Amino acid sequence: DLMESEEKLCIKVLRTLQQMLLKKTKYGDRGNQLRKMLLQNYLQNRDWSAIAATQCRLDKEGATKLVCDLITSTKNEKIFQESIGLAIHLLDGGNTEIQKSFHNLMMSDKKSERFFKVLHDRMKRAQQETKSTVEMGTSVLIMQPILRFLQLLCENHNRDLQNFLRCQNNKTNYNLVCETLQFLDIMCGSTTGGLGLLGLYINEDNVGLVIQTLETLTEYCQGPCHENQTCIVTHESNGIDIITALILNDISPLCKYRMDLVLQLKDNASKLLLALMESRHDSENAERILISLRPQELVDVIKKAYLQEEERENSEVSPREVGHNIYILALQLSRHNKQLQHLLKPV
Amino acid sequence: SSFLHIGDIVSLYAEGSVNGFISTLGLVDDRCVVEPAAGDLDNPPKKFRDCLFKVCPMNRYSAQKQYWKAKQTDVVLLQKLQHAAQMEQKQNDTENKKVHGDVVKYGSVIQLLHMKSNKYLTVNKRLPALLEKNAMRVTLDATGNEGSWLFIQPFWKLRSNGDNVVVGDKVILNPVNAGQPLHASNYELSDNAGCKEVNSVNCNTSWKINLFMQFRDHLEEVLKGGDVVRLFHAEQEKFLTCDEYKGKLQVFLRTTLRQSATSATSSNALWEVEVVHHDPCRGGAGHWNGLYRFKHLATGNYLAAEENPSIKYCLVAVPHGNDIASLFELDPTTLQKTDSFVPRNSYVRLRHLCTNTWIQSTNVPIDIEEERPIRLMLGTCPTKEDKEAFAIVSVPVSEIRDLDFANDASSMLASAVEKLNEGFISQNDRRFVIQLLEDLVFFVSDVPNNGQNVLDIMVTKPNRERQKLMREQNILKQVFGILKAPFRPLVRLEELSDQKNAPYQHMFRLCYRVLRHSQEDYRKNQEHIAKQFGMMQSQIGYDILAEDTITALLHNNRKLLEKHITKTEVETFVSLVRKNREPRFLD
Amino acid sequence: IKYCLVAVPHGNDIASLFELDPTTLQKTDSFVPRNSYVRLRHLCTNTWIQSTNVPIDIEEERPIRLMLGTCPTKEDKEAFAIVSVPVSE
Amino acid sequence: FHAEQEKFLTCDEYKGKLQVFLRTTLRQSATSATSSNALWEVEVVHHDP
Amino acid sequence: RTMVEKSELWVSENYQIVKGILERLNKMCGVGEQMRKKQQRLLKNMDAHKVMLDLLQIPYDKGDAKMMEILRYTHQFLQKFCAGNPGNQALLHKHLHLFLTPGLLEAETMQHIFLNNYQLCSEISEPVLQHFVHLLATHGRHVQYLDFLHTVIKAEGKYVKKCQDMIMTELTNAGDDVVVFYNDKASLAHLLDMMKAARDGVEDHSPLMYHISLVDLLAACAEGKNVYTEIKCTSLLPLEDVVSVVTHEDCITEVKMAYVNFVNHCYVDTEVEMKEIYTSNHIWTLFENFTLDMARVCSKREKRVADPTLEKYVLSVVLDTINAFFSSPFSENSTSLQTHQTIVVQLLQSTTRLLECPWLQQQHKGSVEACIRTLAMVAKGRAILLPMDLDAHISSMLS
Ligand SMILES: O=P(O)(O)O[C@@H]1[C@H](O)[C@H](O)[C@@H](OP(=O)(O)O)[C@H](OP(=O)(O)O)[C@H]1O
Ligand SMILES: O=P(O)(O)O[C@@H]1[C@H](O)[C@H](O)[C@@H](OP(=O)(O)O)[C@H](OP(=O)(O)O)[C@H]1O
Repeated sequence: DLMESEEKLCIKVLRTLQQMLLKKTKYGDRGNQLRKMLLQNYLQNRDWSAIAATQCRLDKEGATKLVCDLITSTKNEKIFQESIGLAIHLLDGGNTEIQKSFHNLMMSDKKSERFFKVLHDRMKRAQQETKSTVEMGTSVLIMQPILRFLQLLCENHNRDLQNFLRCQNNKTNYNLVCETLQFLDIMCGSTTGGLGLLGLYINEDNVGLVIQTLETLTEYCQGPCHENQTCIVTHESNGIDIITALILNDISPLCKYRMDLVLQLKDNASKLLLALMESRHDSENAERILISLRPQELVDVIKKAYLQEEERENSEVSPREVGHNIYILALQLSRHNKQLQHLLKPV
Repeated sequence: SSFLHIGDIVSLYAEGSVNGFISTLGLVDDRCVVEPAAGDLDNPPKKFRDCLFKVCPMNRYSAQKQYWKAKQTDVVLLQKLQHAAQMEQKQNDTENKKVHGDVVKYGSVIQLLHMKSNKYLTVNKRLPALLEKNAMRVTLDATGNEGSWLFIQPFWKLRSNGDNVVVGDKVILNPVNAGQPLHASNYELSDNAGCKEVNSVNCNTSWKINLFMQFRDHLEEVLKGGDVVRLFHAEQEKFLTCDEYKGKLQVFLRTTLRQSATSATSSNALWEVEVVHHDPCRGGAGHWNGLYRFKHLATGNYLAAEENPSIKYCLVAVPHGNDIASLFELDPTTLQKTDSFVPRNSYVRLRHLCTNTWIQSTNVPIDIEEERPIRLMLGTCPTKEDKEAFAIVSVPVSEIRDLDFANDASSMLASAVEKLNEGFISQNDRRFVIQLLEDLVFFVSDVPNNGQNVLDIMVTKPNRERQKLMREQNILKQVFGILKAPFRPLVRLEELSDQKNAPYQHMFRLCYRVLRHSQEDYRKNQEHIAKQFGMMQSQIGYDILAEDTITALLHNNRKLLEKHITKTEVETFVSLVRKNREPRFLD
Repeated sequence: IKYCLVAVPHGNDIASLFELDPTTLQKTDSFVPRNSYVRLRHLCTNTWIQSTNVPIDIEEERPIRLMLGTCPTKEDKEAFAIVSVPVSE
Repeated sequence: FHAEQEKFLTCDEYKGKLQVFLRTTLRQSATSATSSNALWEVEVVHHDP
Repeated sequence: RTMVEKSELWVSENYQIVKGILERLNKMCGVGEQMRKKQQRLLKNMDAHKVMLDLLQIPYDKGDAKMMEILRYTHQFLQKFCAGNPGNQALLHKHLHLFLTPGLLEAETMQHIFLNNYQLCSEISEPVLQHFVHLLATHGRHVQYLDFLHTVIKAEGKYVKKCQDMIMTELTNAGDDVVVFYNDKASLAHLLDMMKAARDGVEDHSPLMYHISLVDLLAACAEGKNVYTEIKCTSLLPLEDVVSVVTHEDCITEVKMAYVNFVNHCYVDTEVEMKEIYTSNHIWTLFENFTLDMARVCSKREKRVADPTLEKYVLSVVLDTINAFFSSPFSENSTSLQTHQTIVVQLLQSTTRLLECPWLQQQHKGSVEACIRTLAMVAKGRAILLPMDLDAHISSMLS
């Protein structure tokens, strides 16, 4: 109610809720002393499990409804960001209760169309800003928490929420999966990037956002959810070309000075490609991927990754592990393509 | 009434400050102007081929823009950008083919392509219009860019955004980038009389879309109005031609000594077919039943029949085609499909509607006085002879565009020659002349312009058609005029080495390179250039590349060497070596 | 301005007759669609309606009445939309 | 409704005689300016009265 | 601020108060140098800049002729809000987008914002320069845009290579509308005609001022031993036209100084060899004109009269040009300098005579002495004949 007039008060309340949900923090010897003294003066009389219990408590209080209503009816960027952060904190850890509450609120609420419309408008503005610039703009920055929130919304392989995100039972339906795919496609340079110039577009600045977008795509695809895989594979934007180019091509500028980010990006891309055909007996997706993903280039990439183990130094992802993931992907793709199957055979 | 579709050929008629059709000054000139006195909706301008535009869908220029930016200011990066630009062009072509025929809705993005020049109309916000300062310049770009995007917004409140555009509706063209609607200003070009500039500025101008041809009718397998064709007499194996014999234009059949009659193609033999329609501004595919008119492309006169001075009637050329006499009708020489469209490259018989007489070729020549008469007379006779049939052979659009470019280049080159003769040439005029010379070098070389040095171009195989065009359109004469006039006070050969004369040196080198390129593997061009051997010799000894042209001309040409070398040439060589004592002259 | 639009008591007179001309393409002369722009022409005079900027209440401080009349020529801009009114109103 | 002038056709008694005119409205939306005097009835001419 | 929050009333009573408040604020904002700093800090603390900027955003009609004067004061205040205060310049640089609008008054504030601030000039983004160049091309030819372009090139003495290169790259693109030059005979005659009306002084904002500012900017942007801008600017203004316009009898000191600076920074002081300068009889006519100017200055001073512009021209640019020409790696070769020797002796005698005059202030005497020294080294190598009296006088200072 107070957001209409006391916007600062609403922001403060949201931040206080987020702090309550957040874990304890140490503030130094003096800070600890003051905290203990204040707690004793006031409170004279008296782990993921605790966080989940607090999340359930807040949901019972109506935190999910509060954040949804604020996002729907907020015209201030700060309030929207605070609401998105609070929603992320509530969904932290992939709690089933919070996801079910979100789903029920979206279904029962009459403004679900408005909620998804606001999300879709933010996404389109972010893509437009990314196209125009190609630091970070405000839209591209706010897209990151939105993607994180959607990923937590679809975490733990929840069929109902993934389907709801892909399509809604409203007069106007906004698809978030295709919007995320378009955002990733535009970040990477579109056809120009997919034609081997992807390295120029990708930089350490946007590498984190690209990785987050790829992880969100994998979360959408896994489960497996055949509809999401079909939409991503057959999308007109041809983002699968960019996904394939990520693995096939090496980002020269970023890799030259920072290689761990390259390793994480390639690992995420390989995981996404594997998720694209988790349980797909039909072969059209495999043919579409093979069109962008050449057999000889794929086997060459795998062989290079195996011998790239020296790069594991100061790296959290083994190049051989990424090579093994790409090898599994190539094995799955082999049955459709005879040349790939023949190449994958050892000497 | 029909909805406007992508790919339709239409003409725009401004009805704002000045009412008239929008056209372009010429192929070599990128300026776009409106001529109110040329004509109106009731009476379209005579040169209607210059006022036709095609609607095309939106195209992508981001990769091309990046490539151009890279060119302006590493090799692997440039190659990658070039490849990306090529892929973008292919994608644009594929998308344009896909969206062919889709209806245009108000508020959508469309592009206007000029048929004659094949250049997109573009607005450049950065550069102000030449005549009007507060406005923004509008020009024509062959490749195009983001400035070519326009919004076809409604002009009538009865039409709203999202509604289909209907032919004949007045609309507003708002550039996407500049954002200011096109305007037919009242400023009058100084060089051209009766032409008013068009510029991007706020106004109330309304553009009326008149449909000339549908997207479906735009196919190359059918005869259509405005098409350029040649009339070939199968029985006589001669091409119909129109030319000035003594002081009057006459229509005849020319005699060719070539082994293949069809190979004897000349600019004077080009005709334009106009389908008679109730709407003056409408063309479209023709019919056997429908009437036709033939217009001389070079002169603009219309074929007609007049009383024979002495074979009852004579084929002649008349200035105005509005007269009923110009009307003609086609009769098939073979079976036809239920009076369907006239097929391309189809034999036909021409009959005069007014006189109801069939064309016929007579063996009486028109130039008996000449040693070898080549002009054969024609006339209309009441009877019909199946043997006397004229085949209508289509001419590719590229050939017509090349001919138009050659004519425009010749005109501008003659203007530059006149300026040089006057003794004063402006810097901008000199830059335009140099640019045209480079364009002509690329035109004759038939090599795409990829930033290579103009003065260093090698051709694997010459194009005979281009060289014949250069010789026939008098471009070589203008080149010789430019080579002669400056030296003959304005500039001196000895002073050419001066930095101040560097642009003049570049211009002369370009002219000599054009001369060298034109004559490669061509006897007639070689003789025509060798006719100026004295002039070429007079310029030897200076860094003008004349020595290379002379060597190429006199290399491995025994007959040419015998004919075009006399005592005076050797005397000139001797005098030059005496003046300089230069061994190179002995060589 | 050769003729003036006015109101007459009896509609039986031939003068009251009017005809509609579509402002856009129509389906083989099918029924007139609801909420469709049209142009009104007088059958007897064969003149098309047009709106003039000359007011009728110049004496008033803020004239609000604008005159209409039929002219021989047809202007595509001068079109009257027929907007339906709900029966409940 | 006159789209070009964005005015509604009206008939009213000016001084002592009925006149047909277009009214001028100060409202932001012309279509919203709906009045009873602007209502007309359409009669299709038919052989059967 | 309260009035600006409600500006619909005045956009009579709400105009006089506005103009009075603005006039008072401008009047008491600046005094001396230290009161100015104190007032700047005080106004910054209480956030006067936000209020002043808000008043500039009020939607106003194109032509008022009364409220315009208000904006004629507001901007002036912002000009005094940054004088010698880099922090203020950074503060108002965040809202720089509000100043990217066609106009002339905003140009002065834009120039003052980037005045003597290297951190801003070196980091100026391309869109600002593009905006200014396109305003020059389309809106018109005005000296304010040229002044803004000039101040950004050199900040805190250091030259910004990036801006120097980009201004050259974008200025040469537009011709006959931005870079207007008079090289043709008709253009030269027109230039002389317009100049002849400025014998008593060049009128401010006149086309001659625009040409002078353009030439000065062109010379300045190449004052970094650059190899790209130096060669690029050589084609627009050839040496022949420079000599022709500098040697004319009816020539004012401003254009002469501009051309000498151009031929010093763009022709003489260069990183690559230029054929025209050394292998041509062009700079020697300039040296003859320099000797004539030296003699004219000496005579004028003898006549108890002096022209400050002529003194500056003869003591700042000519001496630097002479020193640079005779103190370059490509000049010691003297492939063509051997042919001409009399001009060197004439310059040496003129310079030593100028030194002999007692009115020479100490500040600029060093340049004259350096010119004499360089001419002495050139003469020793060239083995040119020296007069007995001149030789003795020079040797008096050689050791
Ligand atoms: O075989 P060659 O020696 O090349 O000579 C060609 C041909 O035999 C004719 O002389 C002429 O055709 P017409 O007499 O019909 O004009 C033609 O001119 P063209 O190039 O202008 O066709 C010549 O090029
Ligand atoms: O915005 P407000 O203050 O409510 O005033 C309304 C409107 O601005 C006009 O005064 C009037 O329309 P016309 O001048 O076109 O009659 C309308 O009358 P209405 O209710 O009779 O439409 C008013 O209700």
